[PDB]
Amino acid sequence: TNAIEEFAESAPELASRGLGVTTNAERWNGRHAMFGIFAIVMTAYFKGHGLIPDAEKILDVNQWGPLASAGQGQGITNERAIILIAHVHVLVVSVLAAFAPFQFQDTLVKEKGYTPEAPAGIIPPFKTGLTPEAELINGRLAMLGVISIIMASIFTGNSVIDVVNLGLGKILF
Amino acid sequence: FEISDGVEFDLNPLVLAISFLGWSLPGLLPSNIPLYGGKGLTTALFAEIGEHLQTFPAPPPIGDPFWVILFIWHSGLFATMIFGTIGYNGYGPKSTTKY
Amino acid sequence: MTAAYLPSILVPLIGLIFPGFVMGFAFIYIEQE
Amino acid sequence: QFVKPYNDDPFVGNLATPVSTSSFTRSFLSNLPAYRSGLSPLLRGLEIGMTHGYFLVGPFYKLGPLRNSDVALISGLFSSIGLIIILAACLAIYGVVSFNEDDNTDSLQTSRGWKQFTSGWLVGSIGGASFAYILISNIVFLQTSGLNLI
Amino acid sequence: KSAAIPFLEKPPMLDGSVPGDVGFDPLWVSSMLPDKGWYLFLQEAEIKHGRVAMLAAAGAIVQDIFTFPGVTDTIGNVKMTSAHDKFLSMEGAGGKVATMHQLLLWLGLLEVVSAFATIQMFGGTSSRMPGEFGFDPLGFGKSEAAMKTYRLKEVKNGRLAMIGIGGMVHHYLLTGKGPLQFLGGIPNYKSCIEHPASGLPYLMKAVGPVLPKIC
Amino acid sequence: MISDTQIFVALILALVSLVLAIRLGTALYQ
Amino acid sequence: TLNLQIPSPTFEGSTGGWLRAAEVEEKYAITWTSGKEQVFEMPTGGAAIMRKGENLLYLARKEQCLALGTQLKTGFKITDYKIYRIFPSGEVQYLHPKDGVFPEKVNAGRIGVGNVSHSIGKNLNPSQIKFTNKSFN
Amino acid sequence: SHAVKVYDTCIGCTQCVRACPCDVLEMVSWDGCKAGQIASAPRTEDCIGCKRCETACPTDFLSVRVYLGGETTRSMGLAY
Amino acid sequence: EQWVLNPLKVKPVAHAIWDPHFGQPAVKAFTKGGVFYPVNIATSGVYHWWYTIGMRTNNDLYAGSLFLLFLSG
Ligand code: CLA
Ligand code: CLA
Ligand code: CLA
Ligand SMILES: CC1=C(C#C/C(C)=C/C=C/C(C)=C/C=C/C=C(C)/C=C/C=C(\C)C#CC2=C(C)C[C@@H](O)CC2(C)C)C(C)(C)C[C@H](O)C1
Ligand SMILES: CC1=C(C#C/C(C)=C/C=C/C(C)=C/C=C/C=C(C)/C=C/C=C(\C)C#CC2=C(C)C[C@@H](O)CC2(C)C)C(C)(C)C[C@H](O)C1
Ligand SMILES: CC1=C(C#C/C(C)=C/C=C/C(C)=C/C=C/C=C(C)/C=C/C=C(C)/C=C/C2=C(C)CCCC2(C)C)C(C)(C)C[C@H](O)C1
Ligand SMILES: CC1=C(C#C/C(C)=C/C=C/C(C)=C/C=C/C=C(C)/C=C/C=C(C)/C=C/C2=C(C)CCCC2(C)C)C(C)(C)C[C@H](O)C1
Ligand SMILES: CC1=CCCC(C)(C)[C@H]1/C=C/C(C)=C/C=C/C(C)=C/C=C/C=C(C)/C=C/C=C(C)/C=C/C1=C(C)CCCC1(C)C
Ligand SMILES: CC1=CCCC(C)(C)[C@H]1/C=C/C(C)=C/C=C/C(C)=C/C=C/C=C(C)/C=C/C=C(C)/C=C/C1=C(C)CCCC1(C)C
Repeated sequence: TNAIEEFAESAPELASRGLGVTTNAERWNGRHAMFGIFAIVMTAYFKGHGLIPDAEKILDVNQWGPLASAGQGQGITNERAIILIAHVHVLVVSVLAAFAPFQFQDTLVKEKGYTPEAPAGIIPPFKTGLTPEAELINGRLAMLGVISIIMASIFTGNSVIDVVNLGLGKILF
Repeated sequence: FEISDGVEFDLNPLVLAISFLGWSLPGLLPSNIPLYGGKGLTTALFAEIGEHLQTFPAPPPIGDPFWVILFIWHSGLFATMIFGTIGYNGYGPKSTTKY
Repeated sequence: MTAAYLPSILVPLIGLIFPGFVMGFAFIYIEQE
Repeated sequence: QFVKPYNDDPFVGNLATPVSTSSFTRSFLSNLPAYRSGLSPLLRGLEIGMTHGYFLVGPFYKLGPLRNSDVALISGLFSSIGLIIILAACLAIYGVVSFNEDDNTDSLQTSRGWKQFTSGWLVGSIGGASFAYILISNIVFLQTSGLNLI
Repeated sequence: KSAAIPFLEKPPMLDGSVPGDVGFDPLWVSSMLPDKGWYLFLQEAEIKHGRVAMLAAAGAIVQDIFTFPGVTDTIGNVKMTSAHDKFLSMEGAGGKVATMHQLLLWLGLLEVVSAFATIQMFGGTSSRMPGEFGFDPLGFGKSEAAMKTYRLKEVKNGRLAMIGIGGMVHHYLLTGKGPLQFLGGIPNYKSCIEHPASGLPYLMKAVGPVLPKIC
Repeated sequence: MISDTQIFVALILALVSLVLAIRLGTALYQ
Repeated sequence: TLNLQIPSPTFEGSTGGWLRAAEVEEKYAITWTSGKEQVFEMPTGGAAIMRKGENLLYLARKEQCLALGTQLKTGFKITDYKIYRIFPSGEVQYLHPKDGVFPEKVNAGRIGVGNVSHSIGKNLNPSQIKFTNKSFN
Repeated sequence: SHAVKVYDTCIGCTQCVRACPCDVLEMVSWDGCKAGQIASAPRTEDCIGCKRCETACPTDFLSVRVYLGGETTRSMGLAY
Repeated sequence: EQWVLNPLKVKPVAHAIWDPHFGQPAVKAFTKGGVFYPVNIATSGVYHWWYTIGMRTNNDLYAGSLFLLFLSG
């Protein structure tokens, strides 16, 4: 609350529109982090089961232009390109939702006179169901899980996919 | 039809017809020069249109008489169109300005 | 994920995204009452 | 005779000329989406974006870096999408900067009206680019500009 | 409110007067455009899709039943979308038949006229209702109550046909079988029949590499 | 020879310096 | 006061006239009486015919209005030209012949604004007026 | 707006007032010069900064000085 | 590390080039450092400077960069 108000004072432009450190930003980032944990699980499954075609094939620079060449004389693999385009799909959905939101949906950028949602605090009420409390709880948990997964991958030396698999118990692959 | 804010304009297509005939009937005057063949300007244009319609997608090659005939015929036609509209609207039956 | 990917990951960012966002935000700031 | 003062006002910085105030000109301008009557700012944006994203795919498709490749059309569509996003961003920043939050009832010169216009323009532009992509990918005459008939 | 979905708010545009309106519009598509004619345009789109789908489903079934004299001799034994592809393969510049092109020509005249009609309806200038082309030779729907019952029946059967024809097309793409065959064979993937390429080959890219290809 | 972990430590220090630069920019803008 | 019913000098139109800024911020006007129908030069460009009697003209800038007034005074012998400024609210104000007599000749009632009680050499230095509110005067 | 100032050196020639394309300078009464008149700058908000007043000044160092300050529509002479 | 062995023969490279506008001819033309990717050859003399200072490995340069980041902070 104090931090929220102080930020509203420091950066009136972002806070007035709902950007920055706000409850709306927390909710949106929790949404994206949950979707991202799902995406990591799904890519783990696909890579483990070999569902990605020509995963280790290096894209041709002659066909796909200089963009197909990586930083240090390396080539982007078909798997990386496929996953990137999969992300491009949801990114275009994102741009369309942000500029032209559904009438019922929550908007990324809030109006000038919008009423900020009440800061939940330590934990929202445990309202079990498709509730805005459950959404925030699971979004916070997913964001923390993303950070923990990256840190475990860097520390233990395993891949992010390997760490997700290990944690899930090797059910994925 | 208003040519401007409140100025009306007849836009009679019979002026177009008369100017077209005024330029095209003289164009029938034949010439034995290679460009025209033996025929006149209008007839040569018609012949070229048919000849290059037979070969539709392919354009008349550079150096074909078609381009020169087209340019000359349309230059004269546009000149006659301008003069005919001038005559019909300024020297015509309902003009106001003494030109 | 190796460091060799970092140029291809970053140069488009630093050269098209950072300038675009900076220009938009600075535009909003300079023309603002 | 044909050139006169604008709106019968001799001292306004304009002249009434055939190009500026003819019947055809007035009809065309008043029937374009930016001026037609009854359209919402959203529908204006939809029509305009549809019309613009269509023509955008061609220049990119036929003259872009990957034009002699097998991915020329997809590359073209992608580059059109990028330009459309950039222009939508331009529209959004222009709206937030120029129009203050007073409500003039969606007249396209309001914050809400311009937001609707830019949203519609984005949607219509992406849709038109996709439609052009489909038509080009499926019709040979468009991929060859008619050089299939030769 | 939505009767269809008892736990979701009815969209404002769905008053319930429109035939077939049970309050089902979870994405609030009816409210996407503030213009008055938007909902009417959506209704006309639904009617048109339902009609085309009903005809397409009936055509798939009847083509399975029997074929017109000489079509077998012309296009072989191709079925469903492959017949469209075959006719178009023979409809080249140096081609004899113009089946699909003739169909497109006449339906396109009808469709440009219908485009003007729907423009007028959208603008509010015309009093035409969505899907009303004045086609009623037998006068089934002359009575307003009869017109309403028949409109509901038409929209319902159109939705069912819209689902069914898509099912039929995808079944044919998978198994090379028409509707009546696919109905007959249940372990269809055992008796799958050969089928020419769709004409949109890229859409089956993931069928084998990413997706299972039980055949 | 320079490992990804090393590049990541460098990036983390860069991020800390960016945060401090934003703080200094705010304090100077006042 | 200004009467908005005075006819105008039958100008044929130009692209040098006022623009949207005239409708949004400020629009100047000039009124003058002419003994006959002469041809004068618009400050925006082109020729215009002034009427026999009162003539009202709209411009975008006070400098344009005053240039037209100077033309009338020197070329012709019209010196009853009055200049006004109009805001979108309808707040027409009176500017030239401010006190009814042109500024070039002294008139009783004016108060000196911006007059200094020394020569320019007596101005203070910026070092002397630095970090202070003093004025270089 | 530009800051226009007049000094004791004024001789009342009035040429500064007559040279101004706007109406920023006017003659007022004075006792420090033979003419009995001094220039004054009441409508300084209309000043454009042309310095025509400065040009039309006969005193060794100018009695009228224009110090160009903040710019506005009128100062910039923007008809748009 | 390969410049501190034959500093009079090896050209010192400043940084790698990643430009999506380069053609294959340009990528090849800029792979002169024996590094297998396009590069810029330094003209600042930092190589000679650091070699004289006592820098021999890339880890030395990396530690210096870490310290200078810490000092900027
Ligand atoms: C320094 C940064 C930078 C970067 C990273 C790039 C990158 C690119 N430029 Mg270059 N460009 C730059 C600066 C840069 N440019 C500058 C300063 C100029 C002005 C002289 C140009 C002028 C220029 C031209 C004239 C062209 C390029 C093109 C290209 C492309 C390389 C060739 C190719 O095959 O791609 C092409 C293949 C593709 C599949 C393109 C996909 C691009 C996606 C859609 C980008 C995503 C945009 C994003 C969503 C917008 C966010 C906006 C936000 C910041 C507000 C590539 C996207 C070529 C091109 O095709 O561009 C479209 C091209 O024709 N550039
Ligand atoms: C100020 C020094 C400096 C300069 C001029 C450059 C220049 C470059 N770096 Mg960067 N870089 C720097 C420091 C610097 N770097 C440091 C300290 C690190 C370690 C964290 C990196 C790590 C790094 C990587 C991993 C990569 C680059 C890359 C690049 C290239 C493209 C830009 C980019 O992607 O930046 C991205 C930079 C970062 C994500 C972090 C570093 C940002 C620095 C600290 C900003 C400093 C700003 C400066 C002090 C003040 C600005 C002044 C203002 C007026 C604008 C370019 C040659 C990319 C490339 O393609 O290389 C060939 C690339 O892959 N750099
Ligand atoms: C419903 C399913 C379906 C599907 C998936 C396809 C798929 C296909 N059809 Mg189509 N087709 C269908 C039904 C379908 N068709 C039916 C029912 C018919 C009979 C009417 C046809 C008749 C048909 C023909 C005749 C041809 C195709 C072709 C094609 C291919 C390219 C289509 C394309 O790019 O369109 C993109 C274009 C459009 C969707 C329409 C463009 C409309 C323009 C922009 C408006 C112009 C207005 C104009 C002024 C109208 C005046 C009226 C005029 C008719 C006189 C593709 C495989 C072409 C091909 O080569 O296939 C191998 C082809 O030549 N189809
Ligand atoms: C994953 C993924 C994706 C993704 C994603 C996204 C959007 C991921 C977003 C991740 C985010 C936003 C992570 C934020 C983490 C914040 C943390 C850990 C804060 C910790 C604070 C602490 C410990 C504290 C504290 C404190 C204590 C102790 C007590 C307090 O009194 C004081 C104090 C505040 C100091 C995408 C969508 C790209 C798809 C992709 O395919 C995969
Ligand atoms: C308007 C009008 C008139 C008229 C008229 C006309 C001509 C009216 C024509 C109406 C028609 C043709 C209606 C057709 C409906 C078809 C449906 C609902 C199909 C559903 C298929 C399904 C569910 C399926 C499926 C399946 C799938 C998925 C896969 C398959 O393997 C199996 C299976 C088959 C089960 C008349 C003449 C009266 C005059 C009047 O004055 C004006
Ligand atoms: C299914 C589905 C979707 C979905 C979805 C959703 C709703 C996905 C939600 C995903 C969520 C909520 C993921 C949470 C992950 C949490 C982790 C990894 C926590 C780690 C915690 C740690 C390590 C804590 C450590 C801590 C412990 C133990 C003790 C204390 C200290 C410490 C050591 C720090 C979509 C949106 C993608 C759409 C799709 O069509 C359908
Ligand atoms: C001719 C031709 C071709 C063609 C073609 C054609 C004609 C293709 C036609 C394709 C069609 C009609 C596809 C339909 C798909 C329908 C779906 C997925 C419905 C889902 C409904 C759901 C989930 C409903 C859910 C329902 C809802 C909403 C609410 C509650 C109830 C519940 C049951 C849950 C090609 C492509 C082969 C190319 C060739 O060159 C030429
Ligand atoms: C001035 C002049 C002089 C000489 C004669 C000439 C004719 C050249 C004339 C000039 C003519 C000119 C400039 C013509 C240009 C025409 C243009 C740019 C036409 C553009 C047409 C655009 C079209 C169809 C767009 C179709 C888009 C569609 C369906 C989009 C649909 C969709 C949307 C909108 C959103 C969701 C996705 C979905 C459903 C796909
Ligand atoms: C690498 C890694 C490991 C595991 C965990 C983790 C998630 C952190 C992961 C990801 C790390 C990431 C994404 C790090 C990102 C690095 C970034 C954004 C680096 C950028 C650094 C930028 C710097 C210095 C900029 C310095 C700018 C300065 C002085 C500007 C000076 C100034 C100017 C120009 C104007 C006046 C004010 C001021 C401040 C004097």
